[PDB]
Amino acid sequence: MEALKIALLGGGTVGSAFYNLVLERAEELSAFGVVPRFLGVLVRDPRKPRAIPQELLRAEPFDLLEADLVVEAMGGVEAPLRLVLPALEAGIPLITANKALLAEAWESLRPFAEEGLIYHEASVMAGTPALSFLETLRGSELLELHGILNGTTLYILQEMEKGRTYAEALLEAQRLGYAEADPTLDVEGIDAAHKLTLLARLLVDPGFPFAEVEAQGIARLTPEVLQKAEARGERVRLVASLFGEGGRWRAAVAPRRLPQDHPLARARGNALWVRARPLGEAFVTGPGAGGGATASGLFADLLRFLSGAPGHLPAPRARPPLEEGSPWPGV
Amino acid sequence: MEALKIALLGGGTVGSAFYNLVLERAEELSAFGVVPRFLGVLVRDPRKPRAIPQELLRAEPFDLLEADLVVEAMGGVEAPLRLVLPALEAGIPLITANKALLAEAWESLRPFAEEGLIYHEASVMAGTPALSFLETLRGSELLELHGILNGTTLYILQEMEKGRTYAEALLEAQRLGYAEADPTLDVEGIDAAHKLTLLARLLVDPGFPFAEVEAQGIARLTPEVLQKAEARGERVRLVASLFGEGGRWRAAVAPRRLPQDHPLARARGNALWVRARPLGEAFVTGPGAGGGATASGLFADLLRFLSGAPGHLPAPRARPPLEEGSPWPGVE
Amino acid sequence: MEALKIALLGGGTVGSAFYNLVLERAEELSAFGVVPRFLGVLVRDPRKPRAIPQELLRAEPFDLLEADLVVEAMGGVEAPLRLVLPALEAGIPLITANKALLAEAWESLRPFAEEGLIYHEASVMAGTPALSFLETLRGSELLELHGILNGTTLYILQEMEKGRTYAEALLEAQRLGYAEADPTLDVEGIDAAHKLTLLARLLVDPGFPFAEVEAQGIARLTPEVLQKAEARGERVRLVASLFGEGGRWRAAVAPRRLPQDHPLARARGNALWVRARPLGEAFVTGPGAGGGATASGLFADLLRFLSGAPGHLPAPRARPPLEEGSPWPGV
Amino acid sequence: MEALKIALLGGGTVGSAFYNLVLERAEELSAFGVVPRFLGVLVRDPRKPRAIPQELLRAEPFDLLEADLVVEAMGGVEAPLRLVLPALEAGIPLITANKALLAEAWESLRPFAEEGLIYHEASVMAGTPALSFLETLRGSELLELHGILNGTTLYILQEMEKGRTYAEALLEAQRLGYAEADPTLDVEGIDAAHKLTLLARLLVDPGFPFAEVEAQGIARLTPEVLQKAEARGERVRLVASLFGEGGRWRAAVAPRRLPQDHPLARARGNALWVRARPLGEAFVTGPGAGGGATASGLFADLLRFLSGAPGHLPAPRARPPLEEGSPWPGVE
Ligand code: NA
Ligand code: NA
Ligand code: NA
Ligand code: NA
Repeated sequence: MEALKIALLGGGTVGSAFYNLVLERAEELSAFGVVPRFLGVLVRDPRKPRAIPQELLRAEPFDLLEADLVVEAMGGVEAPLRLVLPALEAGIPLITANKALLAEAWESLRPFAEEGLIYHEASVMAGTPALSFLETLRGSELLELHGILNGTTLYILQEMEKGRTYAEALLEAQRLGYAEADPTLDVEGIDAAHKLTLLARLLVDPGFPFAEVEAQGIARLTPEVLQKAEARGERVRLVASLFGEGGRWRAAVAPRRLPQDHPLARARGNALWVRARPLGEAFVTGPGAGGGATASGLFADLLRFLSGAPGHLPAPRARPPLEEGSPWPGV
Repeated sequence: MEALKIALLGGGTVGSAFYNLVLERAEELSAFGVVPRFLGVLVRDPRKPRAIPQELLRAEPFDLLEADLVVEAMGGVEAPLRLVLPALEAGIPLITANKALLAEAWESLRPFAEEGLIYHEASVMAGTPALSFLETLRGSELLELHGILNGTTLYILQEMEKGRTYAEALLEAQRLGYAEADPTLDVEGIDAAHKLTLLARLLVDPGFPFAEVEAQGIARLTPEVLQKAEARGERVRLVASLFGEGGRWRAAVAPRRLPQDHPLARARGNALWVRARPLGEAFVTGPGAGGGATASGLFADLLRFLSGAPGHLPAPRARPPLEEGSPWPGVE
Repeated sequence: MEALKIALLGGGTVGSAFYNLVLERAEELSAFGVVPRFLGVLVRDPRKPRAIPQELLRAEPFDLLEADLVVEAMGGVEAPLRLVLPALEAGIPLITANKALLAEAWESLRPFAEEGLIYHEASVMAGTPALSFLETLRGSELLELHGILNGTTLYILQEMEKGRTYAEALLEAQRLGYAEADPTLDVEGIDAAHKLTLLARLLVDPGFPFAEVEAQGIARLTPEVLQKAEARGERVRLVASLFGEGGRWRAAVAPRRLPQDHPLARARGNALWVRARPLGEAFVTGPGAGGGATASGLFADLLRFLSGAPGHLPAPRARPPLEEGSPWPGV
Repeated sequence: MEALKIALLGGGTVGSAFYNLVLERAEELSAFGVVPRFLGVLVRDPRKPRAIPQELLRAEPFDLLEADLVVEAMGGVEAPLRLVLPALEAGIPLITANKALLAEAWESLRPFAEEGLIYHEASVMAGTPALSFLETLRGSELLELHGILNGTTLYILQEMEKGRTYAEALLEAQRLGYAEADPTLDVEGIDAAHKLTLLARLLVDPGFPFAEVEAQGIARLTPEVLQKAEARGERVRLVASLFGEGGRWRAAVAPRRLPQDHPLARARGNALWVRARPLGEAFVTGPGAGGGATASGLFADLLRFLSGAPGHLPAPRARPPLEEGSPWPGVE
């Protein structure tokens, strides 16, 4: 039996659910040979009501070099980056839910990802299998990938289908915890674009640049646009696509018209659909946002680490696209 | 005495500061023959402790068309846009602090700005005069404009000079209320870009596109870079610049090496510096973030309206730069 | 028109309701010739969610000597005392809801009360008239005073009559905001004793010592004890009494058996009953706890001050009891 | 493996620390062949953010009689008393931190303490050994006992020495979690009195009455009184004393002038100092407030129970003091 000393960065909805999940499942962890010992939880305001015991909270950065593991679910990019890098340079692994971080600081983070120090299942579709789904898909070669990767924009579209306005639906999405007070990253497709980047790096190109993704959000959509789609036997969804074009991989996020019985259109939750050679057509669905769903992913990654398995590796080298085969209707 | 009927969108840090500031100032408002009456306050979570009466809280959108004013202090672009448009279409003015809305939804909002229906002093440098400052600078032709527009990135650089790390300073900037939980828009220069666009539109080109601003944040900066600048007699700041290059106006946001005695380097707060002909060199400084600071600007605009003055107009035409210019050196 | 600069001490339920009430009624205050300007609000944790704008909060003591008025609704005795004394010595008035303070620090506070610098209607029966009720009763001489002065213990007794247990009722009282997490002062009769002391000082003896009050709380009471009272045509209430005995004033708090149709037994809320010569029998009832009820009292006192009227003065000299006349059944 | 069924009363700072500490230590508990299972957690407000699962929260009292243990960390006396009595009557042990309950409801609780059913290490100096410390000191006859028992009043004096005012220090003591919103019980010496009573009952008189302790708080103290003590080579502390006078044990709480080199004056935390015959002079120090510190004591008691040991017993008889003693000088 050994102690697993954990530094948690972020005590929001994600960080709180992960804290409580770790302790609630400490009986599982002992089967893996450890007892969880949180060193501290970096938070913005330590005197705010929060579902973590108050004495464990830290308003200021603390030394991570004594941790066995860093778990991060902070907002943003540069501050978490600067906090995690000294831990990663010391060979301490990182489990993170921070898709922005990984999408936007990859020049700094790739060498540690290549060494198996970064676990980030929770950074795409929360605790729904997504990174692991693509790790198994690596048996095949990708022909086309389409996902519905953001929870907020799925929620808003579903509600606008029912005749709720954008604003009404957004307010609801904010109360359910899918969206922040400023939902810009969600509703402009940028969160889908960060997640799409990460999918690309795992499966097809370990250098894929976030800046190459072409992203458009849901701003042109209204209940009318959606009802008319429905009349045409279609549903409109914000889709994240990865496909070959003129010999290179291209990534796009945009509203797309789907057949109404397509797996993407029907899905229970966020979804990832792929067509690959020789496997064929495969699909995964589940919750893509929320504290408990995200914490599940972080905890799956902690078990992965405890079992002796390395983190999520980028593709070992860029793969060649097979189909230039390049799909679509936009709205 | 008559009611001045206000619909308020947003009951957070700004919207609550504004609401309580309006109540404080009810005696001042009676000097225009009005009493402030709120039709409703749009908020996300009606359960949260809030210095606004529970009975005025609205968790869902409410009809705006009886208002005399809509005041908006929500986050993001599209939802505020869709909420305000029917009021603007009805000829109801909008008072807003939402620099992103204005920068990014200008195709929709420009016509109403042209009719005097949009008041937005608080969208740049909060209640520090910035838009009014340029309104007065219209008396000259612009040579160049350089501003330190974002509160969070000023604060973080100020702290890093003193030896603090980025993350320490950020966290404090967040506790102070300059930066949100996700401060990406601040620290990547995007907030300064949004503000820069609005200054360009007021002064020199009423169609100036947000997408044309070149923006880069503070992510390459550290206490050691700032300390080496200091030993060279410089200060590094994130600067928003508007200047002529090749006969076209160029807008950029980037870290710049300033002479340490420059007004911009010595700024008490956020700052806007402007050389124009024939005036010369003028400068304004003051707080550029914060609940009260922002509410001061919103309320300045309410008084502007009540006094009979229209909102902030775009430049009446675009025109080319009078002279070729250049910002300070960037950071190597 | 002038500015009224206010320092508020305490931003709890009382301090928050008083802040918001002052601004909501600023149109009234302008009729009194002022505009309210809060200097700052002393709070324990300034980053806690609170119904006061965050920038006005102060985690540390601030200079009061620039205020026109101090309003205090802090817990406890010695800290508020030390905070208010320099303001009182500078001739700045105090409006307070803090019955403990006044009951327990009267050696320090009496000289300022005698000068009309302390307003404390809200310290007894919240914004229900109580101090003002006794100021008018001063036309007569007191024969006997009986009050039901604590909200929590009234609430618990009322609920236990209906068959709710003590603990159940207390938990409820805590959610309604009558009682704190540790309700000891309420349920031991000590809060009634502080309030009774203050009533005594106003009407009968400006030196009345808090330490002379004989207090017993509600610990012997159960739903059974109460149901049996009801069977005897009685109600049991915790009563605060002031009466003459052997030539002196005596004050007691204790459970007492009341006739069920007595005004004290029926009262809508907390209550004060008096029999005085020559007026006769008079009575006042209303809410005795809660943020809005307390804020009402503080604001009544602010209007009192703004109108030019002094604070609540102690009796000018101890009065002689007329009846030694000394009542009771205990339980 | 079997369930150790726990009913927890209180989900605040202590009860939440305790709950999470138990979950942390589930591996340690398996070494006794048990897994911790909570029947319910009694809390005031089930809506508040809390590190305990929502489904275990109980806003109303719940049946305790299936528990193997009741752990209590509520405030006040009567309501906890009425909640725990039926469990004690059923032979279910109580683990508690509630010094007021024990001090003030002893007529009801003494019989159960005599049967080994009450564990209360955390009721004095939190998880710092205090009750176990006296259990071992039973090997001698008590000469005198002097303790610095309250965390808030130690903290405030420590700060006032350094020049802080009372109110500044208090507010920080409250933010640190030593003192509640109303800190009257701490600062008036009543909490130290409650603790002193319990030490007396364990050591010298199982019926010792709380009402016989003479208590006086820190209200006469200021930075200037403490600074004058320091210039005389002294430190002023609030001390809880048990000592013989006139053949009877006397219990007092008051400010005392200590020699600055005395163990009590130099205490790292709250402290308990004891001269006894034939042992000599013994001393224990450690944190005497705080969520984690308190939970450590509660959990120590859980382990004591699980290991087969009974709770803290009162002294088996009363007896008179062996010698006539005296505390330090009070503060002039
Ligand atoms: Na996932
Ligand atoms: Na401005
Ligand atoms: Na009253
Ligand atoms: Na202890």
